[PDB]
Parts: sequence; structure tokens; C-alpha cells
Amino acid sequence: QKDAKSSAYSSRFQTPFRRRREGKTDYYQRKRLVTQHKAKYNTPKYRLVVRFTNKDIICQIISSTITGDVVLAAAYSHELPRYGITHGLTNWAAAYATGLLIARRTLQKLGLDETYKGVEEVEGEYELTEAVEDGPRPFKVFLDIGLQRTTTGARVFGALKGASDGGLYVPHSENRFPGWDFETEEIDPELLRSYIFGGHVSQYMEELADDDEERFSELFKGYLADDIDADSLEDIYTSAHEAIRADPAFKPTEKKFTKEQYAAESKKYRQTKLSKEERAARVAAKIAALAGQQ
Amino acid sequence: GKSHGYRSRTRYMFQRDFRKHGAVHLSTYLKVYKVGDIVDIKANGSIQKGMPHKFYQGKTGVVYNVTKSSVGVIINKMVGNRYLEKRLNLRVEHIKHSKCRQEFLERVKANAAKRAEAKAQGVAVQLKRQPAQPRESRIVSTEGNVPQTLAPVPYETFI
Amino acid sequence: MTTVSGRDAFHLRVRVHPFHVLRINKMLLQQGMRGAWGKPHGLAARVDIGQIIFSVRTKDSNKDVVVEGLRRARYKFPGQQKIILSKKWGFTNLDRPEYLKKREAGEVKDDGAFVKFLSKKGSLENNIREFPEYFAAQA
Amino acid sequence: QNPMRDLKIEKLVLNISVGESGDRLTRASKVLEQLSGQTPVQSKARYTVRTFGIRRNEKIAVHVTVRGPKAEEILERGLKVKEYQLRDRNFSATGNFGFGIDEHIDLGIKYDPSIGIFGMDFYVVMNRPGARVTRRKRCKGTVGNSHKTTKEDTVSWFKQKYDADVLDK
Amino acid sequence: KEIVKSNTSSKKADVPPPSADPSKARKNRPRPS
RNA sequence: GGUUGCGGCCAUAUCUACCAGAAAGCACCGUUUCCCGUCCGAUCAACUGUAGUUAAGCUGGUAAGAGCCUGACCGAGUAGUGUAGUGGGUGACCAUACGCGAAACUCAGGUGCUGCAAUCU
RNA sequence: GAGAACAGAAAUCUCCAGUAGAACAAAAGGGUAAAAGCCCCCUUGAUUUUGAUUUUCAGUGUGAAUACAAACCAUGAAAGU
RNA sequence: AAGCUCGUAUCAGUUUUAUGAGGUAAAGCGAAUGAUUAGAGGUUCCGGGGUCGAAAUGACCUUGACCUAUUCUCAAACUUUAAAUAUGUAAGAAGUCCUUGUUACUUAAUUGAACGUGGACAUUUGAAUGAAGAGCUUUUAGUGGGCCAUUUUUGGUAAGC
Ligand SMILES: [Mg+2]
Ligand SMILES: [Mg+2]
Ligand SMILES: [Mg+2]
Ligand SMILES: [Mg+2]
Ligand SMILES: [Mg+2]
Ligand SMILES: [Mg+2]
Ligand SMILES: [Mg+2]
Ligand SMILES: [Mg+2]
Ligand SMILES: [Mg+2]
Ligand SMILES: [Mg+2]
Ligand SMILES: [Mg+2]
Ligand SMILES: [Mg+2]
Ligand SMILES: [Mg+2]
Ligand SMILES: [Mg+2]
Ligand SMILES: [Mg+2]
Ligand SMILES: [Mg+2]
Ligand SMILES: [Mg+2]
Ligand SMILES: [Mg+2]
Ligand SMILES: [Mg+2]
Ligand SMILES: [Mg+2]
Ligand SMILES: [Mg+2]
Ligand SMILES: [Mg+2]
Ligand SMILES: [Mg+2]
Ligand SMILES: [Mg+2]
Ligand SMILES: [Mg+2]
Ligand SMILES: [Mg+2]
Ligand SMILES: [Mg+2]
Ligand SMILES: [Mg+2]
Ligand SMILES: [Mg+2]
Ligand SMILES: [Mg+2]
Ligand SMILES: [Mg+2]
Ligand SMILES: [Mg+2]
Ligand SMILES: [Mg+2]
Repeated sequence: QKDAKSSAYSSRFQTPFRRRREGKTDYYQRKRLVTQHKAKYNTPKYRLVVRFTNKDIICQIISSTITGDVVLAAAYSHELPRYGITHGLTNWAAAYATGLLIARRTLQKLGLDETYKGVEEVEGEYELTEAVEDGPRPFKVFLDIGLQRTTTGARVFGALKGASDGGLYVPHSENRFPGWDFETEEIDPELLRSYIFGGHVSQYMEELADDDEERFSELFKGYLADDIDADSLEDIYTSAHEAIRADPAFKPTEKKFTKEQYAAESKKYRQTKLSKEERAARVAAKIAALAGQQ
Repeated sequence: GKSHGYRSRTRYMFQRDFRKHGAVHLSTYLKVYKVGDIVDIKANGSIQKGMPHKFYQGKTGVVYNVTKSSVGVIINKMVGNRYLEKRLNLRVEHIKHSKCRQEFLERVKANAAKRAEAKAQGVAVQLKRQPAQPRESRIVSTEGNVPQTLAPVPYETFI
Repeated sequence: MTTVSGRDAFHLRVRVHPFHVLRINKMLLQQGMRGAWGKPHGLAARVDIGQIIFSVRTKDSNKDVVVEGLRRARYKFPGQQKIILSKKWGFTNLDRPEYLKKREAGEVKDDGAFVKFLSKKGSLENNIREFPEYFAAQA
Repeated sequence: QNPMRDLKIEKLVLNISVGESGDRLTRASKVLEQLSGQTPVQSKARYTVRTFGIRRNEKIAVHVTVRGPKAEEILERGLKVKEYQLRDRNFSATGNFGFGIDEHIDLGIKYDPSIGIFGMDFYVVMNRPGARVTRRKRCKGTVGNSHKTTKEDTVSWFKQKYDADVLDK
Repeated sequence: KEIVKSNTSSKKADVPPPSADPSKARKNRPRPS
């Protein structure tokens, strides 16, 4: 387009921070998260990073260093098969699941886990996992939304309620839990609970095979071909929690081929770039090409 | 009439550098400051809270206090015929650590760690810095270096 | 310059502009030395020692006209101003030998009064579609 | 080559620039409503012009945004009126295109005198699948050059389906 | 309901834009007969 | 080595055009019951990961490409300046002595580096 | 810059560009782009108590400002403010 | 002026080393801004004066405006760059290291933050030079018209202004 950038323009142009270009960091709220009270010194602020890719859920407890942010421990939804969730791995329940996993998984490796049980009961209700006088204090973590909109009933606050239920003091309020009726200035513990066990994938599931045979065959091609009944759903999620509070400890993957291997193939689809003589050569020819006015 | 407002004459002093405007990076908030540290005052004109007075710009002092979002710097001002003591309450943006000092400690380590293998070899320490001394004799070689003698040039005009 | 040799025989260009404003108190009992900032009283052009004041380009043979035609201006300027024969081809840079090299090399392209040069720098694409004769077999 | 880089209407936008506030504006509003079956948006004056009759923040015009298969039918109902002929103008260099009609009763729609007759602007905007890249909050990027709507493209489109004429130069 | 389009731009001055000026027009113009 | 999440420094990273991209990933992409937001499920919310594609994003490669970064006895010991004289000159100004020393100009080189965590023929 | 009935230089609509060339009571200067600007939602931290501090300085007053302490509040999912 | 406390202290109208702050000189304007001479090329399909079939929502047009690449000249209240001279701080016993006490602050945490007990470190104990001794309290005279020269510099035509 004939709005080509003047050379003045390019020269006085001041670039944003790298990740401000990529649109991945809100450096405004980053600063206000990371910054510790100065007379608390080397005390790290710990962040509940909760990101949602298209097919996964990413949870990380992270702090900050000048040489770079440092992660205490990370859990993903894509782990959830291991604890018996193999469908709907980005829905609300997965979030609560993942939030609970990273809950245990951390203060396990902090050894705070025996004390600070969280809930186990989970009848869905607003409460903060707070401390036991004469004993230590709960591990404190601050929710880092990212760039996610703060909408009442948002997947991101699933992970929150998953994690607070896991026993991390992660300070929050209700009005973004599903079941918050603004007219009421209140919260339905019922609905909030439902989601935790996936009641909205359940109710929708039944309505489909009793409304639209084919459309249900596709949305849920998986559950069928796996014989998960519509209402075995809760027991899956319910049984996952067990399984999770059971062995939270991170098992990695088993990966064929070492780093060296993986490496020496993957970006040996690398375009290696020309060398000086070669490039000048490439150009010297380029001239004699166009050289001869036409 | 004359102006002597608090930020007068500071048009270039409290200006942000070329193509280095905007938001302040995070390394600044990640520095830890203890009492007794030596800092450098250098205002940041965008962060207008906790701002130093234009005087203290370019000065250097000791932290007598540490608070929520600011450090208390001591600076010795000269007023009249005699230095006085100024207590600054500045925000973390307007502060660096003094390299010159944050080295010194490393010489202290190293100077007192020459002392390590010093006694543990029984020999002489010899620590105090001694300044550049006159050269010692040399013997420059003529080999591949037959002095290439030069001479003044004529005058000439190129307009 | 004209009469003697012709409206088309030379290019005269004044190489300094009157940019500096001059002031007068203007002493119109009176007013005195009180409040003496002056009104603008005309402009002038600040000139260093060594600084070209007039420049002229004309045909190699019209030399003696211009000179004793710069001289006739010299007498209107306060101070010592020398007259000089520039060893460069015209109002350009480059000594007359060095200019003719870049002429029969094609690296020169008659512009508007002045002239554009071929660079070994830009986009080889339109370096060539700008300065054909450099790149064509020509002669 | 050419698979996921298909070619769709991004949206249609009907805009009646009434030129006054008051009953006429709320009447032209009624019209735009009965055509999209959505509820329309009113525009306020940018500034004042004596020789136009408006004063700043007087509510002059009204428009509506229609997307999807409805806008497809309404665009058809429109081209219906211009007898499937547009000019090589009408086509933004940036892929889009537009046209206008006077008398809205000319595309379906019964009379209703209590309403009156309004004319309108039909501006449809074109793009491709993948446009979200330039609209999403997180990781907002821009279309590839070899993608994105040129005018040649979305005029040779407009001859293809709809089967119409682009005229003039 | 009454729905109001929000004008992003930062201008407050009830004033015709630089892009006004009665110079530039036409000797032409639609003159119905 | 590729990729993603959170980063540090914040153009050697930006800009323009063109190409190429295995695998995983990211993605675009399917749907509107449900929480939630719109004039407009476009954005925002939720459901599926099922129906489809690397076209775009994204990552690289190309360019006597714009910009940006580094160097050089390239300009230049120039311009400017601290110190000395009962130095020169009618003066504007200049040179010398003990020292500091630029910018534009030109030329050559370069076009992201990297911390944590997860994952991948 | 390219486009849309009445619509003209100037009404309303869409797209592309756009480092700020806009805006932020005012003088000018500094500062600011997922803001410090524009739209919206919620509010009274423009509140309570007296001490420390920077500027002008005699290192008196005044005006103004900065960082804490101890309260009581506002707001946000929160860190925070 | 009176002294007082002490007696080589840690001082200094100085240099060095390390590391800060600065926007003047110069410079720049085919770099932002504001000025400024000149052509050249291209735009208008959207200011426009005609000629050509009054013809012109058709042409060749010189003229603007505007674009692009160039050219000459400037800035106390312009600027990317950017000196010289000046200017801040540091160069240890009030220090360093080890062990582990204190507390209501602080931390997920005997975690930190301060403040310490006990132990190890005395040749140059942490640059040069100097030190005619250092530190400290009280109290009171006169003064509170200044002028001159080198350089930097403002008003003025200028001035022994
Ligand atoms: Mg936010
Ligand atoms: Mg409801
Ligand atoms: Mg692995
Ligand atoms: Mg003044
Ligand atoms: Mg910026
Ligand atoms: Mg304030
Ligand atoms: Mg007066
Ligand atoms: Mg006056
Ligand atoms: Mg507005
Ligand atoms: Mg706009
Ligand atoms: Mg790697
Ligand atoms: Mg719905
Ligand atoms: Mg969608
Ligand atoms: Mg969404
Ligand atoms: Mg991306
Ligand atoms: Mg280049
Ligand atoms: Mg000198
Ligand atoms: Mg003398
Ligand atoms: Mg000289
Ligand atoms: Mg237009
Ligand atoms: Mg008040
Ligand atoms: Mg006495
Ligand atoms: Mg100044
Ligand atoms: Mg100058
Ligand atoms: Mg310069
Ligand atoms: Mg200029
Ligand atoms: Mg250039
Ligand atoms: Mg200046
Ligand atoms: Mg010494
Ligand atoms: Mg006295
Ligand atoms: Mg007195
Ligand atoms: Mg003297
Ligand atoms: Mg002097």
C-alpha cells in the first residue's frame, strides 16, 4: 500500500516491550502483581498463572527474578487422563480439576499438604482456605488472569475455586463464580457446585439425545464411542478429585528419542542463511540479469 | 517577575531519553534495598510521585530507611560554609545502586581472599593499590621495522 | 555580468540569507536608557571568515567577466572578502577530473538544476531502472 | 493455493442518515428494525452545521449491523432493487463494496403510511476466514499480504455468485 | 431501548474540522431544471 | 534443536516485499443448552476437540531493501575547550607551549540474546 | 487514502494507514497508548489523629509537596490503588 | 577573645582509581520541529483559467495546492548526536568471615529484617601527596555604598555607560 513508511518514521519509532508486541503481557498489571512491598525484601510474590489454550489448560505457580520469572510447580489439564478425565479437557470442571491438582501438587512439594486439607467435602460454597493458630500459615498465591476478560462465570475462576479448595490461600470473592445473581447480591452454592462436577455438560448432554439425535452423536462422538453415560459424568469428576488428592506428585512423560536426537532432526528443517561472498555473488549475477535496458 | 518554582530549569534534566520513553521495565521493581546501601538519585519524570528535588539529581547517598515503595536516602548538602544533613524520601524508580560501591565489596572479598593463600603459604600479602608507575626499559626491534621517516607537508586549498 | 556576457552566460546564487534581526533603541524631557529593548530595525546575514558569500558558475571562458563582476560587488561589502576559483566542476562537489569519470561512467543523471548520483547502496532493482547507462553494455 | 482462504461477507451494515432528530429519526429507526429484526443504533452529531440543520450531539442518523445468512438475504433483496448492476466505483480498494437505494419499500416490505418512506445505504464488508486474528484481544496480529480482500478479488466474486454487472471504467 | 454509538475520538470543540473550508467546491453542482 | 506458558533486556527484535515451514504445539476453525456480553455469539461468555485447514497468525529464508546495532589512525588530531606568555595583528582574529578532544561525512561488519517450566521424529 | 440514497467543501456508514502528528480547565515546559487520553460501572482517600521529610530557608514562618505510622472507608476477581 | 577535651587524629579550596549526574561549546537540518533559495518528476478521477465538435462529468494544457526524490541557507526561548572545564559518591576496625541469640516486625517457613554473645583476621588494615596537631563550647567588634582586571556574558550605535 502506497502509505510506505518514511525513513524518518522508522528511525524515531520507539518499540514496545517484546511481549507487548506479541500481545501476551499486560505490563500494567504485571508490575502491580510482581512488585513486593520493599521492606519485605526478598519475599517473593507468588502468582497463580492460569492460561487457556484451545485444547489445554495451563496452570503455573510463578515468582519473579531479574534474570527471569521462576516457576514453583506446573500442572496442566492434559495430565487429567492420568487421574481419569479423558473428555472435555477445557471445560469448567477441567479447570477446577487442574486448580486442585496444582493446589495439592505444590504444597505437597512444600510439605504443607498434610496440614491444610482444603475441603474434601466440596458442596460448592464460598470459602477461603485459612490458617491454624499455633501452626504455620497457608501458602499464599495471587491469581494472575493474564488477558482473560473478568466475566462472571468464567473458566478462569474455575481454576480459582479448584485451587482454593485445594488449600492455597488465594484471596478471591464470589461474584465471578457461576451462580452469582446480581439482582440477588448472592451466590447459589448449588450451581457453583454443579459446574465443579460438570452439571452443565450433563444437563446439556441429555437434552441433545432427546432433541437432536445426530447433533449429539457428533458433539459427543467421544463419550458414546467410550460408553460414558450422560450422568456418569459427576462420578468421573468426583473420582478424579480422590485420584488427584491421592497422588498429586508430578509424573512426567516417557518420550522416545533424547534431546540430542529430537534436536538433530526437528529444525534440520532449518534454513541456514547465506554467507557474505555467496550473497554478494547472488547479487553480482542479479545485476547482469537486469543489465540491458528492458 | 522571577520564577523559582519547585521544578524550574528542569526541562532537560527530567526528560526521558530518545526512544526510551514510556513504561518503566520491571528490573527496577525487582531491586532490593537495605539500610546502609549506597544509591544514586536520578529522577524519572514519568513517575511523578516520590520524586527527588531537582537538586539531588545526580547525587549519591546512604539508605537510612526502607518502606513500602520508597527508600530513605541520606545526603550531605552544602549550605553556606558547612555541610548539612538532608533526609530524602524517594520512590524506587528514582534510585540505582552505586556500582563503584557494589564493586568495592568484591575487592574486599578478593583483597581478603588474597589473604587466604597469603597466610596459607606463609608469604607476603602486599594489598594496597599502587598507581601507574613509569615504564621499564625496552628493546624495540628494527626487524621488519626500518623506521619509516616522515616530514612536514606543504600548504594546500580545496575549495 | 549580464550586459557584458549575457542572461544565459552564468548562474549567480547568493549563498547566505539575512536571518538575524537588528534592533534600535530609537530615542524618539525624554525617555533615556530605561527599558531599552529595541524594535526590529532590519535584518542581516551572519558570516564567518572563510564562508562563500556569492557563488557563480559559467562557461570556462567567461572567467574574466564574472571575476571582475564579483569584484564590482566586493566594493559593496564591509570587510575583506576574497575572490576564488573553485577546482570543482560547477556548483557540485568533485574536482573536474573526478567529475568526468562519473560522467562517462553513467553514474550521473541530470536532475533539476543539480544532478543525482548512482550509489552502490540502495535497491539494486531500481538502482538500475534509474541509472540504465551504468549497467547497460553501452560502450 | 486456495482452501481455507475462501471469501465471505464479514457483515452488512444498513445506514439511514436521516439528517434530523425527533420523530423522523425514531421513524427511520422503526424501518431499520423491521428489516433486520435486530434493534438499531442511533448516531449523534459530530459537530454543528447551520447550513445542514444539526447541532453537536443532536441525534441525526441510525444504522444496524447484520451478520451471517440474514445479511446474505438482505444483500440479495438490495441488489434486487439495483437490477444486479453496480459500477467499478462502489468497490473499495480494500475489498469491500457498497450501494444505495431510495424507497425501502422496494425490497419486500408493505407500505404503512404511519411510517413513511426512507432511503438507505447498503455497505457490505468482505473478508476471509481467519479475520479473527485481527480482532481478538490476546495476541492480536494482522492478515498476511497473500490473503485479505483486494478489489479485483471481491468484484470478480460479485460477478461469480449473485451474477451481476460491474460497469463504467 | 435508546442505543448510543460511542465516538472514540478525543475532540470536544464544537467546531467544523480542518477538513472543512468552503474553498474547494464547484461551478457545477446539481441544478434541477 | 522445534513448540507452548510465564519472563529478562526491550529494533541485532521494528519496517516492506517475497518465499519456505517436517513433528508436536499454537492456531484458525465447529456449536449456542448452559454462566455471561453485544445494534451484531464479530469481540466477550460457555459447549465440542467432534466436521475441516496451515490459507492466515506464528516461525524462519531471501533483499547491492528502509530502519536499528557495532567498529575503523574514514573524516579529524578537524570543530570546541582547560592552562602560559610584556605572543602576533589597527582590529575582527591568529599562532605557539603543557593537555582534553567532538559531531556530520565515508567505509566495513551485523539483523535478536537469553532465564524457568512443560512437550515433541 | 479508498468506498455508501437524497448529501454539496462540510451530516451519517465501512475499511486501510496511523509513535501520538491528538487529548488531559488554564501559561508554558515535562509526562502519558491494553494510558495519564475516550466510553462505561462503582464511589467520597477532597475523610480521622498528630509527628518525620523535600523546596524557598535563618536551614524561622508561610504556601506547596514527599514517605511512613494509627484509624475509618471506596473500589477490583485479585495483587493493588 | 576566652578557653575546654584530647594528642595523631582522621582531616584536605590537591591528584589518582572505580563508578555517577549534566545538555553548554561544537555539530545537525537529502533527522523531529520551526524557518529558507532553486529547479526536477509525479499526482487531482476531487481549486481551477481557456483552446478544440457551445459540445464534454472526453482530450493536450501552462497555474496552483499536494506527493516524491534533490538543491542553497538558518535557531537564546530547535534537535538525534555531543565535548572541554566544572560537579556527586566510594577507596574498610564504625571493616570482613564463621557459629548462633533476641523480637510483638516479617515470612508458606528459625524464613527475613534489624540488634547482638562466642570464635578467626593486625607488616602494605586495603590509592597518591600533605598534615605547620586534632576536636569542641561560649561570647562580642566592625561590616552590611564597593571598585578593578583576564575570560564567559545581558541591554545599548556606543560609553572612562
Ligand atoms: Mg487488568
Ligand atoms: Mg438467569
Ligand atoms: Mg518428555
Ligand atoms: Mg524567569
Ligand atoms: Mg511507546
Ligand atoms: Mg498528586
Ligand atoms: Mg519596560
Ligand atoms: Mg516591553
Ligand atoms: Mg468522545
Ligand atoms: Mg478515526
Ligand atoms: Mg530448548
Ligand atoms: Mg444463547
Ligand atoms: Mg465464533
Ligand atoms: Mg471465547
Ligand atoms: Mg501466537
Ligand atoms: Mg540496509
Ligand atoms: Mg583555548
Ligand atoms: Mg601573569
Ligand atoms: Mg583556535
Ligand atoms: Mg473521499
Ligand atoms: Mg479540601
Ligand atoms: Mg573577653
Ligand atoms: Mg539550559
Ligand atoms: Mg551553536
Ligand atoms: Mg549533530
Ligand atoms: Mg530541517
Ligand atoms: Mg535517505
Ligand atoms: Mg542551543
Ligand atoms: Mg591515602
Ligand atoms: Mg559577630
Ligand atoms: Mg548587623
Ligand atoms: Mg589581576
Ligand atoms: Mg578567569
